[PDB]
Amino acid sequence: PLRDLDSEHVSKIVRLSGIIISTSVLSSRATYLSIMCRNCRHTTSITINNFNSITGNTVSLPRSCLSTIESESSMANKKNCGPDPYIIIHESSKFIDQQFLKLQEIPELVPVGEMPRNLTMTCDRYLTNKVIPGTRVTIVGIYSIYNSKSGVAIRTPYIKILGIQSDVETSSIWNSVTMFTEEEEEEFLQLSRNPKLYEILTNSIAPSIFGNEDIKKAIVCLLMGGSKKILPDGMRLRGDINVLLLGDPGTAKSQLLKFVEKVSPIAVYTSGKGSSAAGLTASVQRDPMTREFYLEGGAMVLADGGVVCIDEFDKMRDEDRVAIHEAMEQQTISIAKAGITTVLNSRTSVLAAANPIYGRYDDL
Amino acid sequence: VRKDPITKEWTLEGGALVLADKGVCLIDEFDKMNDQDRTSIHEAMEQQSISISKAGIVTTLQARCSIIAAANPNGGRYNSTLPLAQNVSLTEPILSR
Amino acid sequence: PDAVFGDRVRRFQEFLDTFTSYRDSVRSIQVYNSNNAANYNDDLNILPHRIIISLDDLREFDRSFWSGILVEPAYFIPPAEKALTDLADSMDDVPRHPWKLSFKGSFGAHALSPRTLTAQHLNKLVSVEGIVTKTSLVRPKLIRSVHYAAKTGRFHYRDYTDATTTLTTRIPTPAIYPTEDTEGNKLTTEYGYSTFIDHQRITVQEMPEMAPAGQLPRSIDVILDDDLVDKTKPGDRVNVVGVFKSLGAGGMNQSNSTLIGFKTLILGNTVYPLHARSTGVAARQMLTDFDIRNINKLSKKKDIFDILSQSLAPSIYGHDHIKKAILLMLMGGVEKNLENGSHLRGDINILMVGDPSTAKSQLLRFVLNTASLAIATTGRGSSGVGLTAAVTTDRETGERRLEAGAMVLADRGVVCIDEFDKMTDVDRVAIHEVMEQQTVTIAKAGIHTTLNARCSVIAAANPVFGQYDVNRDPHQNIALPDSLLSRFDLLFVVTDDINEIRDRSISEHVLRTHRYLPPGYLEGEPVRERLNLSLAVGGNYNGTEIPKLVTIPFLRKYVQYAKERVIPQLTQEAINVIVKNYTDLRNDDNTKKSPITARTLETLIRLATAHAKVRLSKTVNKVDAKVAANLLRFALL
Amino acid sequence: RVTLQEAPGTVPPGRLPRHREVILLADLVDVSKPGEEVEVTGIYKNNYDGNLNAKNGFPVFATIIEANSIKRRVFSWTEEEERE
Amino acid sequence: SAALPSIQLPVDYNNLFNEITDFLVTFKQDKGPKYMAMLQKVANRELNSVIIDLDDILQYQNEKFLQGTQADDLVSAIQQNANHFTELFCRAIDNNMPLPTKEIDYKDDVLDVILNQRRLRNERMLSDRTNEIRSENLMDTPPSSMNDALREVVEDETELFPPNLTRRYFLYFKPLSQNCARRYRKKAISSKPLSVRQIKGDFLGQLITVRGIITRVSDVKPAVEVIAYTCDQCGYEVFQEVNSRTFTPLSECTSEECSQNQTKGQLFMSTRASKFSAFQECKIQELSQQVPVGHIPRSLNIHVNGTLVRSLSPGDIVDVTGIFLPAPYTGFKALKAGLLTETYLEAQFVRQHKKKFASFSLTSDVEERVMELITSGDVYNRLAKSIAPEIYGNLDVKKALLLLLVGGVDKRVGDGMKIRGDINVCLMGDPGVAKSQLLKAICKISPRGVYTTGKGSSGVGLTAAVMKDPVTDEMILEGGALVLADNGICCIDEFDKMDESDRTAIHEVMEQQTISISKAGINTTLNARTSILAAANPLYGRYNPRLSPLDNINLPAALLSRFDILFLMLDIPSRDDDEKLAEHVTYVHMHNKQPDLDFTPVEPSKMREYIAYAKTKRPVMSEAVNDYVVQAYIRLRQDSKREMDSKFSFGQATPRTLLGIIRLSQALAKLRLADMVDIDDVEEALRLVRVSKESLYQE
Amino acid sequence: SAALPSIQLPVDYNNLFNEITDFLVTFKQDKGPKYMAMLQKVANRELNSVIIDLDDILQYQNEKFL
Ligand SMILES: Nc1ncnc2c1ncn2[C@@H]1O[C@H](COP(=O)(O)OP(=O)(O)OP(O)(O)=S)[C@@H](O)[C@H]1O
Ligand SMILES: Nc1ncnc2c1ncn2[C@@H]1O[C@H](COP(=O)(O)OP(=O)(O)OP(O)(O)=S)[C@@H](O)[C@H]1O
Ligand SMILES: Nc1ncnc2c1ncn2[C@@H]1O[C@H](COP(=O)(O)OP(=O)(O)O)[C@@H](O)[C@H]1O
Ligand SMILES: [Mg+2]
Ligand SMILES: [Mg+2]
Ligand SMILES: [Mg+2]
Ligand SMILES: [Zn+2]
Ligand SMILES: [Zn+2]
Repeated sequence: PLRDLDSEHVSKIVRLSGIIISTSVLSSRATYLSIMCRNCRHTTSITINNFNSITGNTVSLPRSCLSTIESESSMANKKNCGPDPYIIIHESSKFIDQQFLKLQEIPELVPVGEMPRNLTMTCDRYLTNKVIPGTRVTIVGIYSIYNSKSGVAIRTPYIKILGIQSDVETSSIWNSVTMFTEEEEEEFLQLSRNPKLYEILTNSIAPSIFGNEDIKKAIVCLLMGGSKKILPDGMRLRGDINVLLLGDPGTAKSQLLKFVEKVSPIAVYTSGKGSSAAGLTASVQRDPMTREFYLEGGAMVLADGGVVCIDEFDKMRDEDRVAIHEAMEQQTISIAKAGITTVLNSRTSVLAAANPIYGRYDDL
Repeated sequence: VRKDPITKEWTLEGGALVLADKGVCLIDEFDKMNDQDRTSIHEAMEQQSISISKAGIVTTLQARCSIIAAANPNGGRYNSTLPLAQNVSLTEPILSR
Repeated sequence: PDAVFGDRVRRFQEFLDTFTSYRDSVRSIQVYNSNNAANYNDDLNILPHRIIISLDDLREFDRSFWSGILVEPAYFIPPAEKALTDLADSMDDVPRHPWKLSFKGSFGAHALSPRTLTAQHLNKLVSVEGIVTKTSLVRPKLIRSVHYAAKTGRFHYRDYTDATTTLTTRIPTPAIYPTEDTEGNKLTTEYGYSTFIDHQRITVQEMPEMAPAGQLPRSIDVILDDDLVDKTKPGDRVNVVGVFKSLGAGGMNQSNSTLIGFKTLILGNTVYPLHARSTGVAARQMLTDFDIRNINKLSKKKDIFDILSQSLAPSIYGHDHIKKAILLMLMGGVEKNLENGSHLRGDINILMVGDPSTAKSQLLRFVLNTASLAIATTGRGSSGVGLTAAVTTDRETGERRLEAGAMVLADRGVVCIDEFDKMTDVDRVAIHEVMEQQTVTIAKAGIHTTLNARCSVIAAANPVFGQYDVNRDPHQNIALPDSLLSRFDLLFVVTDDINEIRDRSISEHVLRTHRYLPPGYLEGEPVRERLNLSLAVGGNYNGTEIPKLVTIPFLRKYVQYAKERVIPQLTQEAINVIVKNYTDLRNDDNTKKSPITARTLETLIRLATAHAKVRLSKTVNKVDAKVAANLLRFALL
Repeated sequence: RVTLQEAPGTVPPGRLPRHREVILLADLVDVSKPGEEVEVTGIYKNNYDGNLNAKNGFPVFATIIEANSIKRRVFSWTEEEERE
Repeated sequence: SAALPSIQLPVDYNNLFNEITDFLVTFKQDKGPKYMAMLQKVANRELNSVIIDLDDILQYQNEKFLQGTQADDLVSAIQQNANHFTELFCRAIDNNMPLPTKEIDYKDDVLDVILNQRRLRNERMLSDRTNEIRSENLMDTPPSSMNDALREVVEDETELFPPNLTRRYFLYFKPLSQNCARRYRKKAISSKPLSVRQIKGDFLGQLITVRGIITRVSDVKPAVEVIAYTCDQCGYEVFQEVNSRTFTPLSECTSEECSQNQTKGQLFMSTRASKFSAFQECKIQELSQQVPVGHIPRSLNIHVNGTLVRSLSPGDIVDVTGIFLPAPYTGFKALKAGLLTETYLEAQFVRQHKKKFASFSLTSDVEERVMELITSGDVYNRLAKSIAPEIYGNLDVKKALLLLLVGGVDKRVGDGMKIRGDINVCLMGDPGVAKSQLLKAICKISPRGVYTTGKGSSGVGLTAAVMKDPVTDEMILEGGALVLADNGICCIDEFDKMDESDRTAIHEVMEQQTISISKAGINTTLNARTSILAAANPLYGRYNPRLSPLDNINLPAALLSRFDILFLMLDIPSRDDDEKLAEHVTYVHMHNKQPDLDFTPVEPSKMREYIAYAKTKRPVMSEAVNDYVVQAYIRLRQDSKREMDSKFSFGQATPRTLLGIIRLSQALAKLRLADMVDIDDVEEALRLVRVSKESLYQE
Repeated sequence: SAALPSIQLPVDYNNLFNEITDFLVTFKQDKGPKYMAMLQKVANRELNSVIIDLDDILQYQNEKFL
């Protein structure tokens, strides 16, 4: 665990799990750099194969010119080039990417009145841009030290990442895979010729739910969706199907929504008023450290190409009402803030659930 | 997702529902709750999880927690002539859970 | 002198001699500058000294030199620039600033994103598409300072360079600003003889359309020089072609000792403001001579108004008068600016109210897709500061700046409002000034200014009861203030009346509309969505070059040519008709959906003027007045 | 580094609870969770800082307690506990 | 050496300086030369600024070209490098400076007596050194050559006060007019107004003109140009120049006596002996006509030094001509690439598009225009109908708008209470009666007008806001629209859709002409002498005769009583009036001009100067007209009592109605340019009050 | 870089090396080639110095010209 990291693990390989707060921008570190003296014009190359250092230059430019110590020329033309006389020739130097990640212990197992502790991690080369913030990862890495300029000799620990394992992979457009192997192709083709295919796909939809066969047929049709059309005049016809299930409490509509969230390749289950801290539709908020407009989140946009299961669909804000309307026909959300103007994709099928007023339904 | 004003460090607080995972959450004064806390309780009893999309963090936290809540009836007294839903400001889906 | 430099200069001489388009582009720039200078001498604008180079033609000419520009631009771009300068000076002997280069074409793996840019693309020519978020103030940078010595009466100069102005790193020699000559005499700075080059910093972020939906966005910095400044504003979608370069030492000296890393930015060579949907860049299309002749051939037909209108949205059945109104809105009338400063509208505003599922949102999306500068808003989603303007704080100067809302960004364009009836009251008061005075006046804490919001507003609304009732008067049906209705030139009540033959026409039209494939697509293959970005310069399916129905891409060119070319003027034969119909409409006994105020009169004028743009006529005739009148009558009765 | 205040039960009426700062060494780390009454034996000494305190204008030092021992003033069942 | 190489420029500063001297002596516009009368007034301490006209220099070069002699292009040399030509002119002016006719006295400025003492002290140094060198008698021997050599050695060995420490005048550049350039085939970049976008880095060092609105004006502060120090050890005064925003003070004495001596004296600052400039920093923003499509307006910094201070105020359309000069870089050190520089405009000339009413002076050229407008007759109707010539009808509305522009007489009593003289006019009417066009016209005509939409300005956007000025580094109060319209007209469009905060602020403004703020930042009162023109709709957006006029004018009785004139602008359909309205509007749309050719509408500048001259008047009332006003007031109150129960009530008669009648009568007397209020003025005032409400509603 | 620039020289060492190789294997003054016999003597440790005759190279160039 993150709390059992002691001073016995320093400069050792440790395997440790948690969740990721933030992924920093990619900094450019130097692997091979060519240098040339200011007035001596001595050309030299420094190759670097160690990039684990943080807050400090473990390999820097030489303090003095190397022409005198090498004695490369027999002519050997008191002359001093000066302190730090080398200039990096950038169009002949080679660079790699480096990233700062921030890892917290999981908030499920934290002391009740205490701050969750966190560590900074550094990754490089092909370990960068492999994980998004919020994913749960176990990471193998060197538990190392940097000095930051609270105790006469106190050092800040960090992790040099040697490997990242993703326990669970989030579902999104960019994380979706379109590659298929020939065995899965053959299995799907063999499945498609079954004459009772409709019956078995309806039976596979929530086998623990008694009845509601027409609802399960509707759910299969929603999962497939229809053909989308783009016409020469530019207006588009949508293929996604939006199904409302409204009825008495205790009729397993929420369980149908949950099963649709489980079976869909991309899905999000939210309430009519959103989530605890995840909005519905689309939220545009200012960036934390640079104060720039960006898309904060939202159920209808994270579930692009998927299904949003809106439980308690009748209780909903007026913002979310108009955004849901525009997303159900147009499959787009139009954002016109004071600084940002965009029309962003919301290609999502909506499966909504509702409980009518006065408790049970009234036939009158 | 809260940034300390002095430390300038972003931390992810799961809240009392995620923090009570595999345990019990005790919510005193369940009636005069605000809207965001009601939504958090609704999600924590429906999905037994809490989904966050804040500050670049989009994830779900397990909230498999039992809830022992305490509430006062409307007007300061229970009226036995009216049924339960009219004595409490809680709506039907949260009362049914 | 370097041998490989001269070899590459000669190779670019051969490339420029092979393709004469760059040669006579240089010719056209030089003769434009020469005639402007001669007109200044006898009785203005100066084109920059840079040439757009196609990378595909270079790839066809020399693969090695093309790969040299793409992969090692520091060793290949300066020889090409010197070659272009020598070519320009070869023909400039008969009639001083060195010539620059810019690049277009396919970049292959170098067409990247601010997220996709990593350190493997450093010291390479990259084409990055994105959105401009921050634009620094255009600051002059001293290149050569000129000084005067009064004791000896002589002029000196000193040149200044930095690592940004060159692609190839040289020895940094910091020459201080001379306040004293070699003999010890005081120097006076001669401003006006010193040279200053405009410098700009912009920040290019990944587009919100192509960004991951929950992650923080990635951004890059781009440096621009004199001819490339002020080509962007914040909120634009852009394509920046430039060299991705690292500068300084990333803490590897003793004085620096920090982990900013090596600072990375883009030396901008080319800036293309891309047009995107619901953005601030207006779509512009190059009008060839053949297309101009085609437009003039359309304009001579008597049926011209009914082809361009019916060719708007052929996949929507009916709503023909709405198509006519949308076409006239796209033409946009003529704006009058009186001599005392008073202002008269030209823009046409359309409101559609009626039953649900009646092609209102689809028509709004069509106007968003086909107009040059349409911006889409919804009712609750954007607010009074969202549509008009807001105030923010600058980090550098520390003073408050403005952020432009939907109306200001859509100046000389269209604002497409969906769910118009769900606006807040303060938003409605904000709309009142925009729809008539065509301006936004903001008086905040310390900021008092007027922004130009000359917009055409097309809006979709629902009745308060969810359905339109014929027996009930429209005042309670629309339930909107009469000032707002007077702002809108044409109000259309769309009713979903149920008729058997009409429903059969609806069904046949829709089912024939749902049976379409694009060319080059198989029967079962799903259609792929490609995001539409267009460069800004300066039910029958088989519509190909005006057989019966006009294509949308040619409709765009017709609209652009009509707006740019013809500015029609009224004459007495149209004025008599307009006056007679306005007098009849003011004193008619028939109940009407919209009240008849003075605005309606100018509405007629604008509508008539709009029809004169359809015919490409410099004169507004009687037929234009009559078609304006009977388009207004259908909307009113 | 652990901040310790006087227990609120034992403070005299008008006085605020004083606080000191305690440094826990290698084996004593993560022993006392916050919110519990604990008793620390340790050496009371001065924390040295550069140029003292400019705000006070007096040569005033801050004090720390280097903990020698920590004593607390558990859902573990043994082999007898499960039989019980 | 080649480390500081040299280039050859066409400019030569010797022949241009000789041309400057010849121009200063021999220019005569057509007592004696212009710039020797001007320097005579400067020397007599009757003039503080020397304004050099580029029209004068162009004309001078023109008669030199006509005489046949060769003259350099001094105007283009100024327009390219004006910063050097400032001290070139200053040196030439100090070369031939007339002696003052009037002796110095005790009613004279402190800087002037310091300058006189400096000149006398320099003369004493020259005389004493001449006497010592002559008494030395080195050679004991050509008297004129000996005197010349002795003068040259005296002037090279003595340290005098420099000329810069002896200027009592500030020198500025007036740009050449466009018309004078049109006469003489000259094309100058200085004359043409640029926007902030059009001012690029290629204009640095040039005399250029920028057109725009002033958004911010700093307070006048003393910016030190040269610092004076006294040394007790040697008695010298040591002056160090300052050309930057910050300086380091001098500690040890740098005079020759202390430089040679082993013991160094200590310098003490002497603020009376040091040279300061009145310094202001202003922000200029380009007009909405100059902002391109889809862009946000930007700003430029204007530096005002010397006499030209307090000539720029926020809310002014202005052409500012000045030298475009660079400044050291302000910003982050990481974001700079090379020698980045900030920019500013050292102001030389200011031209106001709208001239202030308090700045009006009865000059010679104004009088013939005013007398021409008087002799044309019927100036009340002529100025009324020419306010918005392309808005048909509404003659009485435009008449009361003219009275709004002129206003009445502000009254002060020795008891201390004040009665305002400004008139407040409300236009409430049906949509499409062109009342927003009237608001735009009125506060585009008025020099200090502000147009405001009801929800476009919040509570903080009307009264006040506390915020920091960094140039003077102090926490100042910046007012809203009611401060920018002080001694002007505040146009408040869409009056009925406002919040209660702005209603209360305007409620206090229309009576006490102040705003009182008692908040967590400030406890103050601030003057706002605005005349308020409001535009509004009825309750349902349309007037309906079923309810009372008070009912559908959803307006409280107090704020109704504060308005002197409220116009019901009803859109009543008719066959005849709609014909004429349509003909008017179609003519304006076709010809871009007013229909009626029977009258010439009066130009906005002509109306502005006539209204200023009318506002100079302070008419009074005699006993007979007071008695008529009293009788009219009595009958008005009895009529309002009688009609109170009926549905035709517009309210209840008020002493504020009496004061409004008095103010309208005083404004009408001001339009006649009379010191007396006549019976016909009160006749017109009562007629206007009656036609504002009763006439259109009864029809 | 520009600190060590380049010039173009008429000498080309690749074709000159090929000419040297051909001259060594094909020169026959008038057993077999001359310098091949010399290199056989060197390889047999009977000759220690190889003398390159420039009249031989001139004759080789002239016969290739012929
Ligand atoms: N027909 C059914 N077959 C199987 N399980 C069922 C059935 N009806 C209800 N259940 C179960 O009983 C519970 C009912 O919960 P849900 O009905 O899903 O809640 P809901 O009432 O539909 O949603 P509300 O109206 O917001 S309380 C679940 O645990 C279901 O698994
Ligand atoms: N009497 C008139 N003469 C000339 N043009 C007029 C007249 N009345 C209205 N108009 C025209 O009709 C329009 C009126 O616009 P506005 O100035 O907004 O009128 P309004 O009374 O302010 O409307 P609101 O904002 O609902 S009170 C303009 O285009 C005017 O040119
Ligand atoms: N006249 C019409 N012709 C063809 N399709 C129509 C027509 N009216 C409505 N539709 C269809 O109905 C769907 C509903 O969208 P829309 O009618 O725009 O919603 P709303 O009317 O609520 O704005 C659209 O997908 C559109 O294809
Ligand atoms: Mg449920
Ligand atoms: Mg719709
Ligand atoms: Mg108006
Ligand atoms: Zn060296
Ligand atoms: Zn001294």
